[PDB]
Amino acid sequence: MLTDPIADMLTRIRNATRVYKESTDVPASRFKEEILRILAREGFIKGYERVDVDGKPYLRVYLKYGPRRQGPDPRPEQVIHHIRRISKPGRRVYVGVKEIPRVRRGLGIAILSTSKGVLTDREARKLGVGGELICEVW
Amino acid sequence: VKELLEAGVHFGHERKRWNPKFARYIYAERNGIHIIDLQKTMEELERTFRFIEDLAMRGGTILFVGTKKQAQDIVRMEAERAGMPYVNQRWLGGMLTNFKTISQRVHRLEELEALFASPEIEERPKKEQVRLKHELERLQKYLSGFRLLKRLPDAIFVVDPTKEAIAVREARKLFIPVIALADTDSDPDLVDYIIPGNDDAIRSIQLILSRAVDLIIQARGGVVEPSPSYALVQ
Amino acid sequence: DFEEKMILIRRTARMQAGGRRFRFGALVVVGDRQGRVGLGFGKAPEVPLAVQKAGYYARRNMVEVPLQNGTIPHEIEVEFGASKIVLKPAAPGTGVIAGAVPRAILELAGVTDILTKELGSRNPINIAYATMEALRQLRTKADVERLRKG
RNA sequence: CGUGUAGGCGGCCUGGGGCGUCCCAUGUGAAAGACCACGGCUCAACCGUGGGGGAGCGUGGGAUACGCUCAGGCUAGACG
RNA sequence: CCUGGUCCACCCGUGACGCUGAGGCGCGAAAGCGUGGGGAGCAAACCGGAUUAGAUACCCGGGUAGUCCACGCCCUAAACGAUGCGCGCUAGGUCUCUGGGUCUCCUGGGGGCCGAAGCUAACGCGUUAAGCGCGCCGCCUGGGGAGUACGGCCGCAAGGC
Ligand SMILES: [Mg+2]
Ligand SMILES: [Mg+2]
Ligand SMILES: [Mg+2]
Ligand SMILES: [Mg+2]
Ligand SMILES: [Mg+2]
Ligand SMILES: [Mg+2]
Ligand SMILES: [Mg+2]
Ligand SMILES: [Mg+2]
Ligand SMILES: [Mg+2]
Ligand SMILES: [Mg+2]
Ligand SMILES: [Mg+2]
Ligand SMILES: [Mg+2]
Ligand SMILES: [Mg+2]
Ligand SMILES: [Mg+2]
Ligand SMILES: [Mg+2]
Ligand SMILES: [Mg+2]
Ligand SMILES: [Mg+2]
Ligand SMILES: [Mg+2]
Ligand SMILES: [Mg+2]
Ligand SMILES: [Mg+2]
Ligand SMILES: [Mg+2]
Ligand SMILES: [Mg+2]
Ligand SMILES: [Mg+2]
Ligand SMILES: [Mg+2]
Ligand SMILES: [Mg+2]
Ligand SMILES: [Mg+2]
Ligand SMILES: [Mg+2]
Ligand SMILES: [Mg+2]
Ligand SMILES: [Mg+2]
Ligand SMILES: [Mg+2]
Ligand SMILES: [Mg+2]
Ligand SMILES: [Mg+2]
Ligand SMILES: [Mg+2]
Ligand SMILES: [Mg+2]
Ligand SMILES: [Mg+2]
Ligand SMILES: [Mg+2]
Ligand SMILES: [Mg+2]
Ligand SMILES: [Mg+2]
Ligand SMILES: [Mg+2]
Ligand SMILES: [Mg+2]
Ligand SMILES: [Mg+2]
Ligand SMILES: [Mg+2]
Repeated sequence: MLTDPIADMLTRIRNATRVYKESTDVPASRFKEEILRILAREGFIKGYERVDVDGKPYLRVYLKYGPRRQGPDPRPEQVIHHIRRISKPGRRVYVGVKEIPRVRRGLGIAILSTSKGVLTDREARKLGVGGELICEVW
Repeated sequence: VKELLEAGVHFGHERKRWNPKFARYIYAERNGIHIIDLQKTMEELERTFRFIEDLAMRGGTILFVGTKKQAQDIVRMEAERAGMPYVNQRWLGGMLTNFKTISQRVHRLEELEALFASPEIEERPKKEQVRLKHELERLQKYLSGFRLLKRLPDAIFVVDPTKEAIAVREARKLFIPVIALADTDSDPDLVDYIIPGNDDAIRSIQLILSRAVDLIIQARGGVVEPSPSYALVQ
Repeated sequence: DFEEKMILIRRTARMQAGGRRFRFGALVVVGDRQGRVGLGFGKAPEVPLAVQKAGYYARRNMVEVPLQNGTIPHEIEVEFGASKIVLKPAAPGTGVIAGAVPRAILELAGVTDILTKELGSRNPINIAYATMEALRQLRTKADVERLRKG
């Protein structure tokens, strides 16, 4: 019945990607799109858009992959080699402004929910705030 | 000129024993068989020959291979009729990948090709006269098209890839542009320049292989008539 | 020709009527020291032969270690079979803190400062191939966004 | 192996409260020790002086994405 | 005859009423036990006969409790897929049981084989996951000592936890 919808979205994404798919449709969720917007506003996916599978509103999420490769396993590298939820329903993960993560020595990101919106490992830091460490991509 | 030819009788092949990857190249399933989408075929043919042409004009050798009977003979033709090496018999293992060592035999070929015409034939017992002569029959039986250039190919063209995927592999580990005419019973991905279309009916094979060699020559000078295609072609 | 320092050498054995027959495995590393390292494991009837082959096989298998200031571009954990391994870049003038293996490989890698640790099985061979895939998976801020162009 | 109590966890949308959570300010956090300088005994060991950091907890002001909660609605879960 | 669960179709109703589940309660092969009944065949034990150095066995001839039924106990197991339950996501091919349709086909439920990606120490697994994920329970922490001892709880006992 889906306990944590968000962790799912990531997984749906983490799977569709691992096979190289055009787009994936994660179920409608304002807060979800946020992690999406951010996910794109940071250039991890071509983008997304609302749809409806018979009164069932989902969200097309277009995946971005790399260039074809030379040699065996000519499988194109991916934009997202790793996404994993942090704060889980079975163990909420909160962090203070000084506690925010440093994802992949800076190359990475760390979406998170804050009292004043949904920011990232830099944004939130710049805003100098804190909140539920939603997760981390890179 | 193109379309018509193909639309003629050179598309749609293997049925219900496909590969989902190759789902991007296919129009529908008529009475069972998978009817490949020629519309797209064409597009691919382009990029492919583009490459061929962008190579046939820069002094580059190509290696053709086809170890299947319903496509042997022809491949033997189009190759000699272009000076491009090729493989019609048993594609030895480790050719490209163990060239230096396979070559060793090519050298053994001439080793005999020379002792063939010589006064040393006056002697030598019947034991060897048969041994060597035979040792050559086969020797000559496999390298008839794998000699020409004592240097790896800059690429390789092929009929049914999966049928000879082993060659393909070798090619891929050594980084060597892979081009080939594959049908629905094969996986694109590991194929660089994909010519989607029937791999068994010599009808399609001849055509796609034909206009290929010509194109190889159009970039060399000497445009002529086609090669011996019919002799028992249905 | 590079540095060419061999990780480990051993004497495996096989059984057969009358007795056991031997062979030798040599694992070698070959790096220039500018970002090129190769890992070749050579096996053959005799130490020397083994050694050499390791080198040969090695050169034939190398990788562009994207160094930076003398250390790695970022932190990385790589599980390879039973073995696992961590790689953390340390500020200049730190040291190459790792076990015999990741070192020998990372020394020639060109890195001069890097923090490490072998996890799970400490088997050479495997940690070896483990280290490789580690490096072979590194990124720079460039080739990073170089991917997120759009 | 099953049924199920406590407990743990919980779909989508709109609004009120603001306990969790987060920010600011202020009190507190003895000295000694720990870290940074600088000096005192020939050096050091000891020692002096100044600086810098301390989770936690109280009070005052504020934020509301997420968990909580109350309230109104929905039909993809569940039941008929 | 009485009765449980489960599957499909129709978009009709409720409107998050859900998942899990310490303890608890129930069920729980065979063997075994209690009261009463039944008893052909088979058959621990037992007695003969062979075999053998011996043969408290394997083979042969006999043979009781038991195996059966009613009611009540015992509650273990290679109680095994040796794989906790629930939900979501990730190529296909093949044959097979069962349901529906403007029925060479499409679509739903279950059981097998082969296998994408991926996982694995390997064997193998692979939309019936051992893949990628979340919730909750159970449990593990070198071998022998020992599933033994003691204590407690249960049982008529054998014993069990
Ligand atoms: Mg022998
Ligand atoms: Mg690079
Ligand atoms: Mg492995
Ligand atoms: Mg592991
Ligand atoms: Mg160990
Ligand atoms: Mg239950
Ligand atoms: Mg509850
Ligand atoms: Mg509060
Ligand atoms: Mg707090
Ligand atoms: Mg203070
Ligand atoms: Mg103090
Ligand atoms: Mg002094
Ligand atoms: Mg002081
Ligand atoms: Mg503070
Ligand atoms: Mg409600
Ligand atoms: Mg019924
Ligand atoms: Mg309704
Ligand atoms: Mg209503
Ligand atoms: Mg029983
Ligand atoms: Mg019984
Ligand atoms: Mg008894
Ligand atoms: Mg009897
Ligand atoms: Mg008997
Ligand atoms: Mg006797
Ligand atoms: Mg005896
Ligand atoms: Mg009974
Ligand atoms: Mg009972
Ligand atoms: Mg047992
Ligand atoms: Mg079983
Ligand atoms: Mg099925
Ligand atoms: Mg069955
Ligand atoms: Mg595989
Ligand atoms: Mg399998
Ligand atoms: Mg599915
Ligand atoms: Mg299947
Ligand atoms: Mg497992
Ligand atoms: Mg359970
Ligand atoms: Mg012990
Ligand atoms: Mg012990
Ligand atoms: Mg006791
Ligand atoms: Mg008693
Ligand atoms: Mg009794």
